[PDB]
Amino acid sequence: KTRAKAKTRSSRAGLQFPVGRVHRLLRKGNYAERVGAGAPVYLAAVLEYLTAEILELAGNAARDNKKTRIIPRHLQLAVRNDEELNKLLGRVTIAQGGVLPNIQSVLLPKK
Amino acid sequence: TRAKAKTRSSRAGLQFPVGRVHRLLRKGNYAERVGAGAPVYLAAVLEYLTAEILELAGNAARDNKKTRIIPRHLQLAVRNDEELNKLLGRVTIAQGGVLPNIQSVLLPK
Amino acid sequence: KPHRYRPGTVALREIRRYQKSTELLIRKLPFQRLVREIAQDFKTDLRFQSSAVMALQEASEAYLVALFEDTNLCAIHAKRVTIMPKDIQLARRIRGER
Amino acid sequence: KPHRYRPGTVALREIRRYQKSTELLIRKLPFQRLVREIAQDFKTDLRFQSSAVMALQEASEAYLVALFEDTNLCAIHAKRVTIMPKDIQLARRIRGERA
Amino acid sequence: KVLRDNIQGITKPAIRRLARRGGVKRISGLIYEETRGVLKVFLENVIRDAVTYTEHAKRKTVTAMDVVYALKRQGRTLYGFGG
Amino acid sequence: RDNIQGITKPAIRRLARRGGVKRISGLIYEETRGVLKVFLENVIRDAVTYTEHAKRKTVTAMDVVYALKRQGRTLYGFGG
Amino acid sequence: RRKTRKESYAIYVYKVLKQVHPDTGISSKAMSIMNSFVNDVFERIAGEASRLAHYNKRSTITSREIQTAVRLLLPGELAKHAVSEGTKAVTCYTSA
Amino acid sequence: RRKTRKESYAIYVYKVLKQVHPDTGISSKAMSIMNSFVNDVFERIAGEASRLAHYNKRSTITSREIQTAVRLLLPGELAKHAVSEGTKAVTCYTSAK
Amino acid sequence: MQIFVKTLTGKTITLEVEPSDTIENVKAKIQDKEGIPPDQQRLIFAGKQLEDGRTLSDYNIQKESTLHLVLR
DNA sequence: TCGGATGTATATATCTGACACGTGCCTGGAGACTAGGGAGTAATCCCCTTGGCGGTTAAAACGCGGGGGACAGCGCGTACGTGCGTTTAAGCGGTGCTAGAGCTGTCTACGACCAATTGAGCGGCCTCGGCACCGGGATTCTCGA
DNA sequence: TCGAGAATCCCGGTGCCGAGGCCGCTCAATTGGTCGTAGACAGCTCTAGCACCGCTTAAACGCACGTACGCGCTGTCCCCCGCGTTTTAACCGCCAAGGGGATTACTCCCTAGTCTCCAGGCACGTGTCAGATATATACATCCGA
Repeated sequence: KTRAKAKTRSSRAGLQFPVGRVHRLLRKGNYAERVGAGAPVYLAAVLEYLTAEILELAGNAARDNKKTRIIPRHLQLAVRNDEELNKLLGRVTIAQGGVLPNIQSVLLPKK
Repeated sequence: TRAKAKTRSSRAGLQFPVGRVHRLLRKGNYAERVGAGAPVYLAAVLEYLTAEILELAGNAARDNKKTRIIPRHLQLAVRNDEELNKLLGRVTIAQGGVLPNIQSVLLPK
Repeated sequence: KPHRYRPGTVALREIRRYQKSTELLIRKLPFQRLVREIAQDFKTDLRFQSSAVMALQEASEAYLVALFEDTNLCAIHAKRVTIMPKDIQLARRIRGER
Repeated sequence: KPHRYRPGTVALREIRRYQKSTELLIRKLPFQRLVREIAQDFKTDLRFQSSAVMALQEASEAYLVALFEDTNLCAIHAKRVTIMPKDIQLARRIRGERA
Repeated sequence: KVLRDNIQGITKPAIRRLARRGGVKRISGLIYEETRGVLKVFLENVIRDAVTYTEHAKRKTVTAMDVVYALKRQGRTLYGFGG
Repeated sequence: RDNIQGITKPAIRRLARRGGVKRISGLIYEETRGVLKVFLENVIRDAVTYTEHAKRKTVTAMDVVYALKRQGRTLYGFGG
Repeated sequence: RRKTRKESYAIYVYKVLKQVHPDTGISSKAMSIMNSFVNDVFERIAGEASRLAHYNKRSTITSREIQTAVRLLLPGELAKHAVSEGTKAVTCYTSA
Repeated sequence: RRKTRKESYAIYVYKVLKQVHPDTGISSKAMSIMNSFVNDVFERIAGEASRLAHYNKRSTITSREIQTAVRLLLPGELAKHAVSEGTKAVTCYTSAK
Repeated sequence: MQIFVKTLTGKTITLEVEPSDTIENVKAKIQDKEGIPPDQQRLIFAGKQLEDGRTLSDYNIQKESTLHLVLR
């Protein structure tokens, strides 16, 4: 009767996001009567993938401007320049973001 | 012995089922517990809205010398009132149609 | 000698006539064939209920009518009577679609 | 003779300068006072957290910038360069906001 | 049976009738192709969503409820067909 | 209390310049002021309703985010 | 070999219609449209009430949540009249 | 002094960032924005899954509902990649014990 | 030098390697002392995937370094 | 500015298919009782909001010269509206047939719930390096001749 | 076409404050075990979706003709733009006071759950009349002399 050493559920799935916290939030969120044993793994994997994509693009954009930290402008530049992510966050405004540097062609000086 | 049963809608003086609304609230996965006053409020609000729309539609139909109500009358009643149009701004009604308006520029001289 | 109306009268007549009625405008069978051909690309050997086709036709007709109204407004804004493709493009761009 | 630029160059310079950066554009105190005056009607003796005022300012600025972009497109469509109130009205009507 | 070239079934007079109901008075000669493309895109999106919905239920027949749900999910809900 | 006049003409000019406008007519300012007033009234009404239901006396930053999210205008970075 | 039971709102809509206009009928499609309208509105109000209750760290929904959700959803005059009707109905039910 | 504990996805976001870019920092505002983004996506997916389960008169949320909701919300390429990642994670969790 | 390679099961093995030694030499020694085929060895040190064409000095893998191994 | 020709509105018979209504019944709602935790209320602490005063400095406000842009007017020719004869396939009415939606048993694997416990995650402190700021020079633009 | 002024960028030096990391500990995720039912699979029944064939006629198609509208071009007048001078209030720093938000403990009562009983809402079947068609006639409107 010796209990085995504890292993986090995220460790078995080879993930980084917490499986147990997601499971608790699903159970306490008033979504359904009962929750299966596989949904938290799927949700954690999806969230991790999306976070990794966003962070990679933002880091590339920050490295472009010779900076070692990420600020909201870098996140805005990363999001707005990818059509897929721009379509995802269509109706979301980011604080301290700014706009893309574009100008209409006709307004340019003649000659 | 036991006393005779009286429906809760009769006690509240309504025409919509209070018990059915209570059951739908309980089984709809909205909250852990449901109070005893929400169904009455919900039924009253729904009855008021239904009565308003039905009155407007009946008036519109009677303007067209008809005895029954068809979807065109409902569309005319909804689109010709401000607040009702605002409430249903993203809803399309089957067999409805449109409102008879023409831009003034296209009219002949 | 033959009686001919001036250009524009018949257009207004049809405008009034088709704004007074509520029946469908597109034919049924070609629309059903189009729907089946489009749906063939996602899963083969599919079957449809008639009410589904009717609902699709109603929604598409309403969408097209609203788009044409917006296009007419855009065309009128620029001192014109005739609608042109750039009006449709501008309306779609402003509405928030890609 | 004093050195003067032709009309239009400074406008493009201002466009580049203000669209490169990411600061706010409206003075804080007048906006806070306006928010307080507007909210006074709905309920008397209210109080505000500073972050709420900041959020309101950010949202308003974003909305105005987007509206101006759409208005500029509408103006350009009609073979012009200067925006006019009718352009704002047309953009608001098409967007579905104005009834 | 595999069916090809049904987009041309939307004849020019049908588009003209739709425009007349919309309030248009004069029509240019290049509108029809643009209208056909727009309609094709719209149908593609709605049909994709409905087919996904009917796939989840392990069925093989698309019902009206799937179309209603797919239309609602895009914020253009439809009344008069159940639900 | 004519505090709507605090939105000076140069501020509107700066906003338009960021938007991408090159020439501005002399009657834009009134329209801009009216539009901003309407938007602020709607948002503040919703936020005050939320605060009143919460049974408090000072509006928080959270109910502003909630009111904005209700109108399909989600905002990021303010404790959402 | 009979079918299963399908619940609906037809009887109550007919009762209200006969209360308002005593000499007017209604066809089937209009009844379906009204049924859809009732279901839609019920869903919106219930969802808003649930979110409001979750926001304030509560585990129940009472008349106050419904009243606030109604005030949030509907425009001005409709909100005022509906609030008055709901309050009157609740008071009349409690008194009996 | 008594302080209530607040939960956030800050540590996991930092772990992912250090996994992708070995040498790059992040400020507090960016962390708050990422926390809000994660919460928003979680809420959307969970609500879609709940509605989808309720449509088919069932009482359980399983991986199939999550997969269908993900395919419904995300566009094409993102949906494909997310589906692959979720399937791989679930298989790895099941095979091990 | 001596380096540490930690497997997926929580076991750390010691490799008597050199900075000039390629990652393929590390894989060969790991296979010799544990039986893990080089093609099934997935390696990270300092957040960099280890490539057989590169050496231990390329990844700045020095003595007493900690390396993570996956056999999936 | 009149008058002929065309399309639309108005009045009457008539026949059919959908609406309104009467039954049977069976499942869902109502009456009576218990028990147990969620929510209302009182008391306390201290943190954050509001208010006032001085300076200082950058931004707001006002006036003027002028050049480019909005707008009206004119001419042309070309694409689109209208009408007629010809060709095509949509629409309606039947008749067959079977794939698949829908309902009933059953039986087992999976999720909820509970007690002990122990390692992950959050609050507090600090320390030092990345980024902000100022001064200077090289560079890249624009406008008059 | 070419050169004289302004605005912008790259480089170097200096200083500050917040981001990355370490400790301590308390509450939530793990582990082991029991029990009840949600749903997966098999079987059967009946409907409605698919396919074919014939006929009728309304709608789509193609062609000819004329005209009105889209578009380029020119001239005028005036109204925003760039620049200089004067005025003001925003902003930063500091100092005081207190109201309302955030916890903590205690207690009554409001709701979930169970059993028993009966009546209201739904599926089914039927009659009859509101309105959709067909026919004829009166009236409003458009375009040429």
